[PDB]
Amino acid sequence: AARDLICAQKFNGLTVLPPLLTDEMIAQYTSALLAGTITSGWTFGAGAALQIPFAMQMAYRFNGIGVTQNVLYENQKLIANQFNSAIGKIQDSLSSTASALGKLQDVVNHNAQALNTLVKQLSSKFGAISSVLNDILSRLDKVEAEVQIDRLITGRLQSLQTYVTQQLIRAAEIRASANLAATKMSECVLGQSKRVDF
Amino acid sequence: STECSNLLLQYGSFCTQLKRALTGIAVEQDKNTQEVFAQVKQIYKTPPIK
Amino acid sequence: MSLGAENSVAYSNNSIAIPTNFTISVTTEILPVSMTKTSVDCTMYICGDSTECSNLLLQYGSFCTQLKRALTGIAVEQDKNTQEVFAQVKQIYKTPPIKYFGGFNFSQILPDPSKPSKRSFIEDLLFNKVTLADAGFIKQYGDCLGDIAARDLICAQKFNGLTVLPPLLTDEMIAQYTSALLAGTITSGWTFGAGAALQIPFAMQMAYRFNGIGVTQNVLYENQKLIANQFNSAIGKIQDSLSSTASALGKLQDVVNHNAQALNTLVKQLSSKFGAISSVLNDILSRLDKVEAEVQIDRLITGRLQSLQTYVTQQLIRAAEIRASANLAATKMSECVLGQSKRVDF
Amino acid sequence: RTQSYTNSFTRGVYYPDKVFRSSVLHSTQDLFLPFFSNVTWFHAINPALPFNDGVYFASTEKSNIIRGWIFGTTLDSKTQSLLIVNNATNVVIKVCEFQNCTFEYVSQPFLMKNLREFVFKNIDGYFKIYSKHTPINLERDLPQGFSALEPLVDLPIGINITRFQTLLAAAYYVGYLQPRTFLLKYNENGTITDAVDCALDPLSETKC
Amino acid sequence: TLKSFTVEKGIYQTSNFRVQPTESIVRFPNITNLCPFHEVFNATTFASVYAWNRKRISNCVADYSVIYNFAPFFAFKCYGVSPTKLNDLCFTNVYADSFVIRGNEVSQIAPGQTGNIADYNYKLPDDFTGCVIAWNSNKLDSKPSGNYNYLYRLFRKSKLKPFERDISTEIYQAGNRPCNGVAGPNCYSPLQSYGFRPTYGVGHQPYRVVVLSFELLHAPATVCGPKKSTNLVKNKCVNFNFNGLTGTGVLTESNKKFLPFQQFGRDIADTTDAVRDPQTLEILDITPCSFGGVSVITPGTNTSNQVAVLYQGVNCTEVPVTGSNVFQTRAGCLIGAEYVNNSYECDIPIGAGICASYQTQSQSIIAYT
Ligand SMILES: *[C@@H]1O[C@H](CO)[C@@H](O[C@@H]2O[C@H](CO)[C@@H](O)[C@H](O)[C@H]2NC(C)=O)[C@H](O)[C@H]1NC(C)=O
Ligand SMILES: *[C@@H]1O[C@H](CO)[C@@H](O[C@@H]2O[C@H](CO)[C@@H](O)[C@H](O)[C@H]2NC(C)=O)[C@H](O)[C@H]1NC(C)=O
Ligand SMILES: *[C@@H]1O[C@H](CO)[C@@H](O)[C@H](O)[C@H]1NC(C)=O
Ligand SMILES: *[C@@H]1O[C@H](CO)[C@@H](O)[C@H](O)[C@H]1NC(C)=O
Ligand SMILES: *[C@@H]1O[C@H](CO)[C@@H](O)[C@H](O)[C@H]1NC(C)=O
Ligand SMILES: *[C@@H]1O[C@H](CO)[C@@H](O)[C@H](O)[C@H]1NC(C)=O
Ligand SMILES: *[C@@H]1O[C@H](CO)[C@@H](O)[C@H](O)[C@H]1NC(C)=O
Ligand SMILES: *[C@@H]1O[C@H](CO)[C@@H](O)[C@H](O)[C@H]1NC(C)=O
Ligand SMILES: *[C@@H]1O[C@H](CO)[C@@H](O)[C@H](O)[C@H]1NC(C)=O
Repeated sequence: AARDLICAQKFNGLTVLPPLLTDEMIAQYTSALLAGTITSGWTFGAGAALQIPFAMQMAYRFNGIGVTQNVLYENQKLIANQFNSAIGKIQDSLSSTASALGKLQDVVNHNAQALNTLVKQLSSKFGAISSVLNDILSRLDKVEAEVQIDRLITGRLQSLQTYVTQQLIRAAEIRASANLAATKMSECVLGQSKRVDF
Repeated sequence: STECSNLLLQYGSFCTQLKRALTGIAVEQDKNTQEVFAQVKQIYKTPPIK
Repeated sequence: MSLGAENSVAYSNNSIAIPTNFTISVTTEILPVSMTKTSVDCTMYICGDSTECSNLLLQYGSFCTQLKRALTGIAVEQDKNTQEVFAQVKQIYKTPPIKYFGGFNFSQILPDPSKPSKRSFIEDLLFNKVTLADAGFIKQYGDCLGDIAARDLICAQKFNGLTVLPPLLTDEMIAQYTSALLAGTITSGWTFGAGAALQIPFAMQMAYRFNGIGVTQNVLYENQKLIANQFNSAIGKIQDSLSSTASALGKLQDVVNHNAQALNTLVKQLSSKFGAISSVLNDILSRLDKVEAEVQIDRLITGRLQSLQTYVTQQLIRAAEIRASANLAATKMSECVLGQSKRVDF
Repeated sequence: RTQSYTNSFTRGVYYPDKVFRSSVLHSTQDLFLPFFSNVTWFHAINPALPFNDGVYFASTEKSNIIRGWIFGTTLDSKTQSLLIVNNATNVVIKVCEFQNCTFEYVSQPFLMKNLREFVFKNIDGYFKIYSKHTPINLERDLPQGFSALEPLVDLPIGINITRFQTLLAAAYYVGYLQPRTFLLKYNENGTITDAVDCALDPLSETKC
Repeated sequence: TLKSFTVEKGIYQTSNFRVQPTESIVRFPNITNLCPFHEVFNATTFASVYAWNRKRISNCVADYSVIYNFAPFFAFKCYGVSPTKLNDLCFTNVYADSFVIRGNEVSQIAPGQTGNIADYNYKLPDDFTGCVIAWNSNKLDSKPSGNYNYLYRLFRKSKLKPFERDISTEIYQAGNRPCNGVAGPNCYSPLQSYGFRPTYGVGHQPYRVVVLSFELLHAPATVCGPKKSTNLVKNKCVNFNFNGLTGTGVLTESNKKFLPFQQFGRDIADTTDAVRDPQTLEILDITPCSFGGVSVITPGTNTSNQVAVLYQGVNCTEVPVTGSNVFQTRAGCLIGAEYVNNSYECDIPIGAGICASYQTQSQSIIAYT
């Protein structure tokens, strides 16, 4: 008996298409990038992957940022302990605090709310005598029924145009964020960045 | 509703360009996901030593 | 679908892999910069020489003033995008008549004075591979005045009040900017983007680039002929790819086709009744008396105004997208061409 | 009268209106004939044939056995009947509404290895006749190609027709018309050269 | 246009120029016959609504404005056209249907209604165009003993199609027993007779209804009203009236291969591209008259009051809708600014490589590359 909002969204003609890439394939791409950036340095982003020990790769990163590599090679255990403690700290922070993923939560909530408003818009009269179309067809004659039908069509068409325009603007914003994320994946993960606060 | 469809046919080609815009958005989202994640040419694997 | 070929790099704590040879790869990156500039006449589009329709349209306020202002802003923004992308050099440098650059062969990317337009081989292939229409540029009303049975779509687009403006910078001026940038880069390196151009031999400039990427210059100086041969073969491979494949310029093809489809839809929206009894304004004014005719003309005016507002909104969104792409192209020009970039996959 | 069944092979389109269009793809919903339909072949060496919203008629007999047609609900009396009997000396479209005459009409042009492709339509009391002659080689079955039909005669009858009968050794193809949407291609000279049936297969649905 | 008193330096598109029509031409077929509306609106009696007569009218000079002098009716109730605009445009064929009903059912003569007359006697289509005339006839078709000459059908198996009759009189099968031509239980006659009396109320009085059904211009025009023709003119921007089709344009010869059954030629956006002349069988083209856009190029109003005019998209051997300077550009052409063989920075952009500026060395507006 409990009718969900998704049931009314499907029954009123608003469906949702699944993405082409599933979460298993996204996780496989992420695992491939992690395995490359752990076992091969940055060279996989500039041709074939060339294997290298991780201590020497940290030495190359230290020499890139401007610290002589003896500082790394004399403090390897301390640097490993600090990295492990930072990984455990960010794991515990994601375990405890739930207010960090608000951007993705807003991405979900906007596309839920727009479809909810589009379904809720169907219950309006728009200056006609009844919001139900079959009530007007059952009650009135042809010409006056066509007048009320024309009012309802104009109102629902304006609502659909407003929804499409809002979706286009949100698509532009999401595309800009995805371009920034692609640039960050190209420059942070596949190499070493000299840009401040990037 | 056949009568509503018959009065909807006289309003032009609004719904065709609405469908075109929604299809463009749906293609663009998967293009964004592809161009963010699929940047490595091969699939690497960590050796069993850890 | 397949994500790619599976690999497993042999990693140990005392093994390394070091390259012993190299390859020189030339790749092609295509970015849109500007699109078609349009102007729309409201009275000609909606009414078309009808005083009753004009008097009914005058009661709707100032929709068309802000529509014309938005289209004028887009048309100015296209020229601003083209100027920002290309006009980055202060003096028009030209190549010296000697054409030796240490074995490197730039004869087939530099312009030649034989053609009436100073456009190179690859520039002519790119200008021919994109099926850019004439778009009503050279006196479209004079072209449409002829007694030809093949009625063009541009004829109806012009007759319905939709005009396509020509750009401020012509293709000859764009090619002159491209030639100046190419000659400055070849003859002076990165020094022409940070002041006056300082001449330097091209082998030593390539040694500076090798020292920038982290390879000692004796590697170039002991492999100069091999590197020149690889570069020439790569440029020939680019010409063969651009001669054979025609699907590489899909971005510019989409830039043309979206404007063509938008103008075609705006023309085809004039044949709809919009709830009235006829789609012909003179037929309505001839069949009906004043009050009922005013009712039908008001319905047609509302429908055509909705179509025009939809076209202007989609043009604004596409103009924002094209402006973002033009800013990316300008940044890519200023970083890749005028200098050397350490940014990975940039 | 022996009855065989054969295939239409994308034949029997017509100009839907008396306007001119050049190099424009145009979509029309009208009483058309579906492509690759089950057209019915009759050989006469005889009940009343059913009528259902227009009939397509084809024949190959050049010595004019098929003279005219008789329409109506019943055969002779007790209802409203039609009589479009024609002969070969002068071409007459003499129409009788005796069953008490209420509609008479006579006019010349109805008839001019030949296909006389006719289409008869009855919409809202208006009776429309489409006619086109076509040369043929290999006269068995039906040819492959496109040959549009043109408007000939309109009449204001204002009855029902639910049965029709040809007036007579002879062989003729009878096809049935349905309300259908077509996508017609106008040429540079205004000639219908190609058409797509919008509800035939998903490829033609994608084309439409 | 800018709604201000001070205009800064730049280019502004202002309005649209358009060449005006000079004369007007009206083309009508040469018809001299007068079809008799008089014999339709003057009769000794009208037929019953189950057996309504239908008169087809063509080849006429249809004078509608005299119709008010034949019958005493209030409203000339039209559904598709205007009652006062019938003398200008013209049709293909006219149909006149005359019958007599009672005053309760005169509202039923309308497109798309359900009742007794509109279901079983006289059904009008949903896309009906034409006019309906109704007038009282209590002094002509009413008798004190009872006028029973008018009958109507109230029993049928199915509803009537638009514009059709059913005059067959067979006994209605209202149950399961066969009637066999004998009335009685569950077997009623389909025709019931009117019982008109002069002492009834105003709603039961007999009314005479004449319906004029019109056909739109898709065929060659056979009936057209009293409008005088005008001699044909060509190669000038003229207002044309072709068989009620009013437009503004210039006429030329057309090499289009029109079929003999085709009268009009259509565009993509539903515009009459070509027309066949009604008097002589000739095909003519329609081209819209010359138009474009006008842009004003000016410096600031604090500097000078001199402007230049750019006409967009037109060749300018045809300027008429200082004044001695005309320079041909790609974006139209320029009037009021002189072209020099120099090169400076772009002050005011115009078009494909051409800019304009204000110069001192007398001060004037110059156009350069
Ligand atoms: C590095 O690669 C280049 C080209 O990939 C090699 O040059 C080739 O050498 C062979 C034999 O010496 C010739 O047959 C080819 O024609 C050369 N190719 C070109 C394009 O010139 C070069 O030998 C390689 N270097 C090393 C040390 O192996
Ligand atoms: C530099 O490049 C040009 C252009 O590719 C080369 O000219 C070609 O030479 C081959 C062999 O002689 C001819 O078959 C082609 O027809 C030429 N093309 C053109 C456009 O001239 C040139 O050989 C190259 N090398 C130099 C100048 O040393
Ligand atoms: C180095 O690698 C070998 C082989 O996997 C392993 O046995 C050894 O323990 C590694 N060295 C250290 C310090 O873990
Ligand atoms: C037409 O229908 C008959 C029905 O028996 C069938 O046998 C015949 O194959 C059909 N013709 C076709 C599908 O071409
Ligand atoms: C013709 O008359 C028959 C009576 O048997 C009826 O069923 C049919 O509906 C009538 N035709 C139309 C088009 O209504
Ligand atoms: C149109 O007709 C002309 C002559 O009647 C002919 O030359 C031309 O080829 C035709 N166009 C076609 C068949 O597309
Ligand atoms: C009408 O005019 C045409 C052309 O002048 C002429 O051929 C025709 O005979 C005229 N009709 C009448 C009835 O005079
Ligand atoms: C109606 O027309 C007839 C035609 O002969 C005429 O005799 C009669 O007088 C007319 N009726 C009136 C009231 O004038
Ligand atoms: C149109 O303009 C061009 C360019 O000035 C000119 O050569 C041509 O003669 C013009 N056409 C006319 C005047 O018909």
